[PDB]
Amino acid sequence: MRAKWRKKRMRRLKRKRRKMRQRS
Amino acid sequence: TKKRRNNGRAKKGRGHVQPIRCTNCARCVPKDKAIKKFVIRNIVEAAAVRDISEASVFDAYVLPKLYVKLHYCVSCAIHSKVVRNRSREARKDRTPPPRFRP
Amino acid sequence: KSLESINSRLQLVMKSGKYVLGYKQTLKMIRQGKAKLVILANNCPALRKSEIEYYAMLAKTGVHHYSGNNIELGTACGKYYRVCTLAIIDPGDSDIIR
Amino acid sequence: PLAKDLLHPSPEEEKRKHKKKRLVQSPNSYFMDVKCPGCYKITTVFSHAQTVVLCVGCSTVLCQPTGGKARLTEGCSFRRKQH
Amino acid sequence: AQRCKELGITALHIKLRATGGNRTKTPGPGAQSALRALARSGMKIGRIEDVTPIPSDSTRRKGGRRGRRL
Amino acid sequence: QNDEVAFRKFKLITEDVQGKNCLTNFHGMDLTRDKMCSMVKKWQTMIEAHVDVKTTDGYLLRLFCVGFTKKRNNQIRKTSYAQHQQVRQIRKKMMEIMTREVQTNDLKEVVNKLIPDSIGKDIEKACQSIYPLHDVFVRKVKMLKKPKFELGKLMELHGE
Amino acid sequence: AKRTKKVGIVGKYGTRYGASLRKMVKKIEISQHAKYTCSFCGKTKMKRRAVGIWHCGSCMKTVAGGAWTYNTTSAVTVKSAIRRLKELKDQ
Amino acid sequence: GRMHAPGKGLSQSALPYRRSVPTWLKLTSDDVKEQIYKLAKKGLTPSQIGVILRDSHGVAQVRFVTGNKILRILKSKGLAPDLPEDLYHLIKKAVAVRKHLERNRKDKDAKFRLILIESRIHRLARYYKTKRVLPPNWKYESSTASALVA
RNA sequence: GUGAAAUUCUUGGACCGGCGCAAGACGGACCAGAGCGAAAGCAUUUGCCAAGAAUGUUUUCAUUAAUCAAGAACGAAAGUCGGAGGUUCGAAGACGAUCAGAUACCGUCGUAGUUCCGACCAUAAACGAUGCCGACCGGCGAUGCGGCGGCGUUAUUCCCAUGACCCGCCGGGCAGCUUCCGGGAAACCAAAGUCUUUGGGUUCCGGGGGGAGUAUGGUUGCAAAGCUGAAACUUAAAGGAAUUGACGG
Ligand SMILES: [Mg+2]
Ligand SMILES: [Mg+2]
Ligand SMILES: [Mg+2]
Ligand SMILES: [Mg+2]
Ligand SMILES: [Mg+2]
Ligand SMILES: [Mg+2]
Ligand SMILES: [Mg+2]
Ligand SMILES: [Mg+2]
Ligand SMILES: [Zn+2]
Ligand SMILES: [Zn+2]
Repeated sequence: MRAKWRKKRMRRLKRKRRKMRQRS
Repeated sequence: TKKRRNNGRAKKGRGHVQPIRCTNCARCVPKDKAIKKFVIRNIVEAAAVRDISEASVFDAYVLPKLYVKLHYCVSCAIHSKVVRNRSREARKDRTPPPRFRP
Repeated sequence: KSLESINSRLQLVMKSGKYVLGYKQTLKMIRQGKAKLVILANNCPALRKSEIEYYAMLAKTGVHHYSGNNIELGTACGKYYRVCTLAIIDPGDSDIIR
Repeated sequence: PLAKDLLHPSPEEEKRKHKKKRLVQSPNSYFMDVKCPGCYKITTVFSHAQTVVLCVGCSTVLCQPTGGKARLTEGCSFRRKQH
Repeated sequence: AQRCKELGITALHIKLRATGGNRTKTPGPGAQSALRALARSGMKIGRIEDVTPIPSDSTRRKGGRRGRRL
Repeated sequence: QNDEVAFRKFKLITEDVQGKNCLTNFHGMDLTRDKMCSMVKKWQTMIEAHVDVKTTDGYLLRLFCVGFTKKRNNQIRKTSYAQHQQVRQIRKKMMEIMTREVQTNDLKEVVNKLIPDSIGKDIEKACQSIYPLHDVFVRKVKMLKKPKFELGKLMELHGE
Repeated sequence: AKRTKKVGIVGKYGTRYGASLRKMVKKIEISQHAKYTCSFCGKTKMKRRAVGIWHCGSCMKTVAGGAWTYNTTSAVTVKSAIRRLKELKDQ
Repeated sequence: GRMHAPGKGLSQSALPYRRSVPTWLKLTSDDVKEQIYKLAKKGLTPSQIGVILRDSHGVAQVRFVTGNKILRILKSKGLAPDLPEDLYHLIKKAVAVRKHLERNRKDKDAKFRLILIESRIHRLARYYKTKRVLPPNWKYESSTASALVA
């Protein structure tokens, strides 16, 4: 991938991870 | 590798140069980077100068000129062949092409 | 240039010339006839300003309307309190020409 | 020139060089006697004076401060002090 | 030209116009042919002037900052 | 005009019509596009001034003047740029010698003296002591307000 | 010592009304209850009496001002504009 | 280079190699001292006193003609300023910038210059407290500095 | 309007031409390998307010300095919050085309935004991919500012001043050309030189490629996110500069 889009994908994944952890 | 010493633009002691829009595709180009052509063309064609002179109500009427400054991004400049790629040694000169007066 | 010049001349009237700060003492000095220049902040009450101007007209002494206020005139005098009216007994520094 | 004589530079380059970059520092300024017309006394004036020099016997200005050198008022004469 | 002649107009001043504004300033391909046809139709020609709208500065031109990608 | 220049245009708005004759009066003037574009050139500084000035008869005019720095005949330097203070002094000078040629006279003798652009000529003459200028003209003037349209004034402008 | 980290004057509202609303009302309450320097007597005794009314304790001068500040930026620009139009109107 | 600017200027004064008094100078040491006393009573800072003396009275160096520097002479007579000249001017500049800034809140350039000026003030004050020119407890307060200058 | 179209607007006068009005943006050409600013950045006129480099100085103080963990100010654009404003452009969205498909490139419309005020955020290929201070080491022609000196031309005036040119010198800058100074893997660099002939002072920072700027902890933020920041495991290369060939819608 383009590095910028890998960065965007990682940011989306990190928001999802934060939401999952906050749900607990 | 660094292709050009000036990085393809005239910005030397500046932080920021305001952008302009390419006359062909309306791309935002830094003003010092864009290719500028100042065309000064007869407002009538050289084929039609005689017809306009004959149809003129005046005798010594000087035909008006048309003064247009055109800005190009390098993409449109290369596609329109105003500029061409050059050899590694030939890139270094800045002398404009001759006007070919004769 | 006028404001900074008058501020510097006021600073040199302080520490080198005899002055007096305040309304009551200014009136007392004027009616003793030894006040040579009276400075009024633009913050001054209009009645007080008019009365001091009348006193100065009687005493044949000059009045300068400082382009500050009582706080800024206190700062120009170098004090940490507001002064609204002040008088100079003798400048010692050519603020008042001989 | 590998064999320039640094010890003994001729006065031409000694003068063209900057005041600090000379072999020994020398100021480019000087003092001048100034004569005001209609007056007898002589005023000693710095060539690069930053203040308006005035005569004490006449209410006339002798020089006006400029960027580099005091411009003498017209009609005034001047000579150097000991080169 | 024939309409002007039948309505009794003989000479014409000329005002050439391009799109102007923030858009292109070069006149289109039809200006030369239109003016040459007017001249060759018998109409007399007087003053000629460009009246293209030139902004002292305009609103943002359309196309985005990356231009018209083609 | 019989033999004047061709790059100067006048507006000449119509106020009154009588019989088969429409009658015009001054509304503004402008230089032509080609003349202005030919005057604008590189390696030189142009000074632009504008002034709102009222005539004696109540016509308010906005005047726009332009000037361009001139290179000397023996000049070797490519560019002829005026410094900012020089440009400011030139602009102030050419504003204050457009005011006084309008304030103290009527619209008729304002128009007849901007017909040869004598205002620009004296502006160029006056500014030579700061920086030489060559292409000095009153680039434009526009009418801002008009005084009530006195028909007698219109008729004396047309006839005698 | 420092008693609150960030709430300051809106610590009296406790946990109620929402953090953003308390933050919004905080600066308004601070300006409401602040003492301004009187422009007539020079003392810092000009405080709000009612909404829009600002009274000075010393010279007993009452001024019509803003709801929460002594003067509003709108009114300041208005005063400057009126002065400019007056000096343009007369000559 | 400059302390707080990216400038590397060289404009200085080139004191001549001849320390001797010129023969055309008729002013004696006491005469120059009296001139300095009169100018100091008039209120001139030592830099201005030197400038006036060099421009008008033709004296090249007060130290060369009298043997003492201008501040030394003023302090010996007992009329040297309470604050040093340069510190006083730095505080004056800081007060002026603060006065401008309290009306122009958007002047972030002025805020940056104010930070530079106050840093210079604190460094110079540290130097003077080290040299015991200033009291050991002397501190520059932005609120109360306005009454010290002008 | 486009490659061609079409969505769309149009006998209700669309487009076009003329005269006005209103609004909000934007300051073309002049505009440059020009200037200023710590950077970000800065271009209509005029006024006010403070600030500043360089220059000139036979002024003053006399080492007051350089770089700097922690801390602090500013910090494009996008984004967030509150209030105004909203012309144009235009994320999202809708539609028409193109296509095998077309959530796109092209076209029409259009929300947030783009504008101003106040408060956040602190990130950019925030670049010279190049720390600051100091010294030395080639030539040349220019350019910007300041100063100095000179044949002359020009502006008025009666002459010098003072401007505009011309010829030089000095200092501080933006740079450029050239060179077997020298360096470098080379591209190239008068600095990226004065380095095995290795030491001027000082700050930050890298240790094969991935995992990974990830997990977790802490901290900042309204949020988006910012700062600090692993390991398991995996891999024999990944990369840089140049040469030849092949290929290029
Ligand atoms: Mg490449
Ligand atoms: Mg940048
Ligand atoms: Mg293409
Ligand atoms: Mg921003
Ligand atoms: Mg908003
Ligand atoms: Mg649109
Ligand atoms: Mg170091
Ligand atoms: Mg590694
Ligand atoms: Zn293009
Ligand atoms: Zn009060």
